[PDB]
Amino acid sequence: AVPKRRMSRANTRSRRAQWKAEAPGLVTVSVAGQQRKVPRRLLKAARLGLVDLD
Amino acid sequence: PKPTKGPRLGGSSSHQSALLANLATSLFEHGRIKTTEPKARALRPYAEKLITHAKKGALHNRREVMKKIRDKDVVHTLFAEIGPFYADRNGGYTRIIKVENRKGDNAPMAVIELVREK
Amino acid sequence: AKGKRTFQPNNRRRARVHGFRLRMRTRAGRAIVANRRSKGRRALT
Amino acid sequence: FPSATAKARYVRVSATKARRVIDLVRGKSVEEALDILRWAPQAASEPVAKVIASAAANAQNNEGLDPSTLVVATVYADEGPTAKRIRPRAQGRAFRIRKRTSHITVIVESRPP
RNA sequence: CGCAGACCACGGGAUUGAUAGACCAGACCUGGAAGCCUAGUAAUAGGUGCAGGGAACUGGCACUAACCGGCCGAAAACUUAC
RNA sequence: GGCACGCGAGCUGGGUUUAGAACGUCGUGAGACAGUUCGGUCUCUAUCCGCCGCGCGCGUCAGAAGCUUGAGGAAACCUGUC
RNA sequence: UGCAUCCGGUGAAGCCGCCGAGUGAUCGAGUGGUGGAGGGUGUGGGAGUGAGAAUGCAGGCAUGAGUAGCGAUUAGGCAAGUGAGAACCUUGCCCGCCGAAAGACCAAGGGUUCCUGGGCCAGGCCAGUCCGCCCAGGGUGAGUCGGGACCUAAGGCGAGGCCG
RNA sequence: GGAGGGGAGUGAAAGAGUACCUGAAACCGUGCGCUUACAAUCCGUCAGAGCCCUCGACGUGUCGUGGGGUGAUGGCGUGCCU
Repeated sequence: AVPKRRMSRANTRSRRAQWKAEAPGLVTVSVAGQQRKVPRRLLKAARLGLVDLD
Repeated sequence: PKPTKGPRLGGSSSHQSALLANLATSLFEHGRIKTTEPKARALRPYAEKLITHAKKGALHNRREVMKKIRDKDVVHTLFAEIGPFYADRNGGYTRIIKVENRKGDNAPMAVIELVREK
Repeated sequence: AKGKRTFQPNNRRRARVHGFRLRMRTRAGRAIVANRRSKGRRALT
Repeated sequence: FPSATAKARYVRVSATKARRVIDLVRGKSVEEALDILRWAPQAASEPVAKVIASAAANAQNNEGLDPSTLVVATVYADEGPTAKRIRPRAQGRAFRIRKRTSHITVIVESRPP
């Protein structure tokens, strides 16, 4: 099937606003002294020195 | 152990079996490897049961391990150090650590390693 | 599966069917060459 | 408010994909925006983080502003020139492929704690 | 993590823990492992021995992983009657 | 019995309805026959309404949590022998 | 555009506004911004003189939509390295696939794609530090191999010639 | 890392930066004001509450020969061309 009509701007924008990214949550950690933010999923790996912090 | 509920890892059952054997060989050879998180999740019970075979290390258990491992140096190390090292630990010979995602395909990565505490 | 295409390159065939000497052999070919020269074509034949 | 700006032009990402990442760091402090972009699982986060870091460096260096008091005040992505390619298709038809770019503008400013 | 499930949602657990895996035992499926000994020229058979191997089911067991953690989220009053 | 004698962006292609070929009949002939016979490409990623399921947001005059009443709807309704 | 007048780097046209105007097409020698070299008015002369539609033409850009697809029937894994950056590049060890082939060598065709060094905007259906991509330099050695200088087939051209 | 940009300079001008005179529309953003999640809308028009901005007059907010933006709500209303 093909679109019979051109979308209006309102409908296009209302549907398009649902394509978005969520912000990952960050927790603090102490690696080599300096505090820095890290996802909680990687807390243990950061404490073991397995995640590269730039 | 428990088979996978969904589609197999490598794209077929035989590829998954070969993949598990190779990953277990690499883990016992190096002590820790890095791979995708589902691969390590599937690897844990497989490697742990191989270590269980090596713990009560007899000829029968040795042949049981060799019908999976296919690498003889790894078999020797598994039956000469790894087995004795875990003599008085009941299960939990490995641990899984989640690490940063891959860049090319955003694949979740994890590190599986043998415990060395005691 | 018969996937033979119309163009099958062969340089001697090209020269013997469209080459300069064949064009110059006949009056119509000479007229063709003269027309291509007058049009300014780089490759006359 | 004192402010500094930085612009990345002809970045080879489409504007919508950049906006998806930009919508995460609006009105946030520079350090927390940089952390968010460091841990965002999108490819557009690297260019945007580079623009924000460049703007913060501009603020600290040229205007001598305190980096700890910087805030991502204004940020948006526009459309750059788009290049036209062709993807051949079934039964002899050819389709158009667009290679879009974008310009990213960031304005940081010093705000009291 | 699940017998909940396209995603999401739903349900349970999160060290004050049996949630999943491992380990130990049972149930069940297969059907008598390897090695050794004996008999036979050999093919092969018998003993050791309801053996060995093993997923989902049941019970134990903190050995491994549930983490020195983040984000949300609570009250204008007035009128009349009692 | 109605609903495009319901229903091919749900399916078929046996019949009818292209191009090949043959029989009878008609035409000098090319051909023809609401006569027969054999063979013969059924395309599409669902925009909107509709419908089947599942979420997110806000509302229900503070913020929450258990257990519920039901206006209103849907399902089911068959029958025999001894 | 003839003629006559007036404005203009102390800022023309064009464009975007504000504030107004005419019965209409429209107007603003009213104004602000932008801009940077030519315009206005009167009266005559001449038109490639007015678009909303021809399944019109060219350029630019939407909608579908961040959707379909990312090209077979073999399958990848790990460690180390390089590097700003690695699922894809390098090295090693495994695993798998072809094996009258998915191995090796010619002809036709292609034309520098070959090697060394360098590069990483374009291209590669992702990325790329890699490449049949880009840049520079280098590389093809024959009495005997395949051809000519040897010979003819079909066929072509054809001195004179015959026919027209 | 580069690309790119920010200062600094050249220039009468960088709202002239070898993507370069002027820089319109479609199309895509960001910020501010008003509005919008009980509602059947050829999307306008006529009345019109509320909110916001602005020009005058008088006090402190309150009208006026006012002006603009948005518009809850009511009435009417079957796109253009051929």
